[PDB]
Amino acid sequence: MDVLYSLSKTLKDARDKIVEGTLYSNVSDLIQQFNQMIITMNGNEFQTGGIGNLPIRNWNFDFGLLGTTLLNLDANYVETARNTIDYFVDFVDNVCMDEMVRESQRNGIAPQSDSLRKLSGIKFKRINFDNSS
Amino acid sequence: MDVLYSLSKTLKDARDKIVEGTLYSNVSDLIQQFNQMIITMNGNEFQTGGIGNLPIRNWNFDFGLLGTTLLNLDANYVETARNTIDYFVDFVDNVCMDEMVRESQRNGIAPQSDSLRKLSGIKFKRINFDNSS
Amino acid sequence: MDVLYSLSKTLKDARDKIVEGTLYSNVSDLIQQFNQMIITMNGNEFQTGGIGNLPIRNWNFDFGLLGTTLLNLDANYVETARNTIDYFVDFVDNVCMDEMVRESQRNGIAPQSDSLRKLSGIKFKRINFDNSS
Amino acid sequence: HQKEVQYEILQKTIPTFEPKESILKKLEDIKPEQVKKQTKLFRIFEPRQLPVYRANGEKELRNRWYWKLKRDTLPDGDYDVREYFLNLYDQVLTEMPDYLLLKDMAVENKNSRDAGKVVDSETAAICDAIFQDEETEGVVRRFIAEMRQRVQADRNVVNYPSILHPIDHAFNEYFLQHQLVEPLNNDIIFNYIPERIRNDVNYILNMDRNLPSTARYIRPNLLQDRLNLHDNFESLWDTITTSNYILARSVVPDLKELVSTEAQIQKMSQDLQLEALTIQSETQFLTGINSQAANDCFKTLIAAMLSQRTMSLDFVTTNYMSLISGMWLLTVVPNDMFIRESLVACQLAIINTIIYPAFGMQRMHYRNGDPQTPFQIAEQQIQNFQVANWLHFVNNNQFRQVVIDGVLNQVLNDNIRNGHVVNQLMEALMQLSRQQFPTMPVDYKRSIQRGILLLSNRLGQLVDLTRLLAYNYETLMACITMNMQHVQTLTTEKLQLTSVTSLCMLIGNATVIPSPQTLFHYYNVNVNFHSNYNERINDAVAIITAANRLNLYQKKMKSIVEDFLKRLQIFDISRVPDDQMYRLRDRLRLLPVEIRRLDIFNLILMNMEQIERASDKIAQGVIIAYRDMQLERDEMYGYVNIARNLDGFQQINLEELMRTGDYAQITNMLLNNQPVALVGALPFITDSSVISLVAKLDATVFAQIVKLRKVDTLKPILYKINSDSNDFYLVANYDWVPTSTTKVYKQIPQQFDFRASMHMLTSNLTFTVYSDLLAFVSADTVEPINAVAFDNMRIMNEL
Repeated sequence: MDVLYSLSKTLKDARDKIVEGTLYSNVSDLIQQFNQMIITMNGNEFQTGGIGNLPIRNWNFDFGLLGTTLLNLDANYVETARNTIDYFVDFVDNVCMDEMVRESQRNGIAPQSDSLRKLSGIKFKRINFDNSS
Repeated sequence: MDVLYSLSKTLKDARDKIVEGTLYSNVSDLIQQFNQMIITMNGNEFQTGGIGNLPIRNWNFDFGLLGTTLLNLDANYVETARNTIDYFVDFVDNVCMDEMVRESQRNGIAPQSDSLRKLSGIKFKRINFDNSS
Repeated sequence: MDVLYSLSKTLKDARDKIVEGTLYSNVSDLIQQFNQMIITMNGNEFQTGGIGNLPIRNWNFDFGLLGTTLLNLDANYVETARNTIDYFVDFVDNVCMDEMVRESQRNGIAPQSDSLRKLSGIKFKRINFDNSS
Repeated sequence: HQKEVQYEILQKTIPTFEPKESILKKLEDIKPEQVKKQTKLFRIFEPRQLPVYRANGEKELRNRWYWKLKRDTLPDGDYDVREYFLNLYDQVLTEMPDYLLLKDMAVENKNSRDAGKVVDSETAAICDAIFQDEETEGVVRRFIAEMRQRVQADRNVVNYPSILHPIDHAFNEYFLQHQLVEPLNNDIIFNYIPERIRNDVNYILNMDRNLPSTARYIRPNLLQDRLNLHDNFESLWDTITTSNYILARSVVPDLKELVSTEAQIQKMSQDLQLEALTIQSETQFLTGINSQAANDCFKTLIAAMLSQRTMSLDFVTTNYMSLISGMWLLTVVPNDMFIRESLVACQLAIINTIIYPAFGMQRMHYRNGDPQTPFQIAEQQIQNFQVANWLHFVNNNQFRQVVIDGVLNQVLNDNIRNGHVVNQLMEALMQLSRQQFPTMPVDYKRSIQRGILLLSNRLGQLVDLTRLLAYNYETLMACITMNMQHVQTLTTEKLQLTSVTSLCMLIGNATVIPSPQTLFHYYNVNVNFHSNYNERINDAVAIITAANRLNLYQKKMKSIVEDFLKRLQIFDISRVPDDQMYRLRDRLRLLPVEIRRLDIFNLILMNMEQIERASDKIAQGVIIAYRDMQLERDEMYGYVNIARNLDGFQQINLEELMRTGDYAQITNMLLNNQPVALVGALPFITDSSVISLVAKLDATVFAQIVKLRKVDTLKPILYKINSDSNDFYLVANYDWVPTSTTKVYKQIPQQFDFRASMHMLTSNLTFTVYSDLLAFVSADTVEPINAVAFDNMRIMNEL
């Protein structure tokens, strides 16, 4: 749950802060967090949605890191970041929908979807950052 | 609209974070963004219109940058920052008021006031940063 | 008030951001602010009063600084931070409760409790940071 | 010959200095980060008196103070200017002080009426010049006469008046506000000692020194590896492990009171009865069994485990004594410390020469690449409990990973630390001494069993040796500051099993533990190497980030990475593979810049434009406007064809024009007399001749651009017409407006303002900075006879 929230929060920050012309100092920490997320998720396969009419979606992560060399963000940087952010946002939305439609009498607090169960592993704990909501 | 929001957010962050005694590490990125805004706005003349009873107002920008070399902010730093922040806040408020009182039929989503149209130019794209609202 | 608010905001940020596995770059400024708060509050004795049925409480601050030599926060770091955060949160809650139950006709805007009057001294102004509420 | 050629091919890709031992010196010459002290305030500007002119162009009777670069050495061309500013960034970083004590720079204020002092002597010169100036305000003069320093010795604070340009003040204030010195006390030094050595009862640590409140020190930057050189840097990691191995060898203690080599050799010869056998190698059997070999084995094992450098096993299969000793070696040393091929070979030799023949089992047909080692198969296929249990331990005795004080450590099984598992080994091989060896010839069987008993009967000595080795490993590992990453290295340390036999058969009961001074020296060397590693990473990252943010696209990060590797002191850069160099460049690019260097870079970046426009030998551009424009009236020139801005003209970037080589647009505009503004750092000619202006020579300096397709020789004319001109009468005695068709985009110097330049610089009155913290620790050790292990029992109990 905390890893899923951290993914969503990083993506929201990327959408709000990775904009053309912005100083890199405004995103530098965000870029570090985003690259950490990319490294953590790269090489992992996920599957979401096999209940009701929710479609079976397969997710593969093979993305390059964002640059750290610019003084102000330009169009190329924003386009690359936007493509990666779009894929990640779709993945996060699908995982959230998969988890929202499931329930358990015994351990309902625990994750129910396989994607969130995988995200609860230690290898994804690095993705965790600010939990302010 | 993005540049106007970025001006407003930079000024709001300056008001909230530039407080006496605070560590400069708490405002370093904010001060960088503020200096970027000052550099981008310096040397530009703006006019907020005389539509209705709203007075015609002229705006000039010849401000110096804020210091970046203190461990903690002091009273002199806060006063120097406030002198610039008041002028910038007044300019942003007047631009917002000028834009709020205008409407168009052909393209109502595009900027209407000449100040915002000028701010939509490429040279001001540097001011743009976090768009979270 | 600004110092008390800054303590509360620093503690909230510590609760939200200091999480296991997070990049140290995500907390560097927060860790610096937290350590500055520890240094400023260390060696100071506070008393939250016995007005009404509110119990008298004595607060002593002898806390070690949070480390700054990690790449990702681990369990040790989170536990060490959380003990101090719990103590500081209890202190701040008691100070707020002491202040809330007090009033005066002359200077009701001024601090009424001994703890908040002590926190209004210059030697605590270093704690002050972002005032965004 | 062929083997040498292939090994040379492999070694040419490893940046390890060929005389391995020499590396030790290069490791021990790394000193702590040199402590830099500021001797004078950092300045880029100075006040200078310049003549001024009236609106009519006549020189005034008074000079005015203006801020001018002390060293005006800016080059032409925007890219060259940015390179100059990168060089300035490097200069500031190198000369950045680690602490400041303003009292050292304080000097007597001549005009002070209350014994005033100022920092620095340049401030004194400026103050005297302003005091003697007739145009100075009376209030400023009185303030100079009255302004005072404040020295609070009780608080250890000093405040001095200073005259500084705002940029100079920014730099000096950053230096004062961000000093690297921390308060030093006995608690800090005590916590500086490794935590496991402070808890070791074999070492007595005392603090027989008093540290004043004025004691200072600079914390080493012991940040763990941000480059992850253990991952995907085979050659660099090979070099790192080799250097660590050499250092560990240097610090491993020497064995004392070993068993007499003559007596043990005679005993082994009598038991093995080699001469009575038909072994083709009769003399070679006991060769290499000596005290020197035992010491070499001890050092090699502990150093390899400390440095996590892979080991290879070199043995002669016919020498079953070497295999019997290798059984102990595999019992005590984790199996992952050896290259897989060597471990497989040794285990298969042990299986097919001793163990399986002992139990009458068919010799193992082991297949290379099998996920199971020969011992793992033997554990399942052997039914005897003693041998099977020993095999199980040997199979599962890999290093365990644990983080102590933030450092990853490879730690041993507790049964190795207390030496108890040797008993099991003894058990197992005692069984091997009772086995029939069904089809083996009886004399060879007797020799093998008697060698097995030679190792068995030294149970107490081997338990003592295992405990000693484990204790030494733990004590020296307490002094390691970088994560002990276990990686199979390209090259290995070759370990002779004859040296293992020497160590097993010659170890006595003389406990030898690292000296407290040896531990402190090892820890100091490790700390120095780690701190230098981190500091050079920071320097490389800062320079790379500055070059990228300064848009220095022709800069080669390869040179930066080479300098970084060279400053690491342990790499022969000529043998670094290119792919690893580029991977290092990428990983360095991905890191964030350190706070101090980044703040300095931000200061330089924000002050770049002001510093550049202060130069007297480069202009910011030239506007070619083929209309006649009046010469502006400026206090610094008289009449001057100066442009305050480029508004109203198409801008052509001269750097882009130079880089592309496409002069079509510029040529078309110059041919057709199209107004334009050429933008870029340009040298200019200062022309004071009115006749030159009348001749319109400023409009004749652009045809060479079209002719040569170059912009490096463009030198626009800047007219400076005032009463000092030899032909100024033409301006004065005629009714006309001096005009020109070109203007030079340049700025005017900033006037000196006393109020804006007078600051109070604050620092401490005095403190002493210390480097060797461990020199404050009086470290003694118990008698080796009384040295105990982690379990509170003596390391060697056979006595």
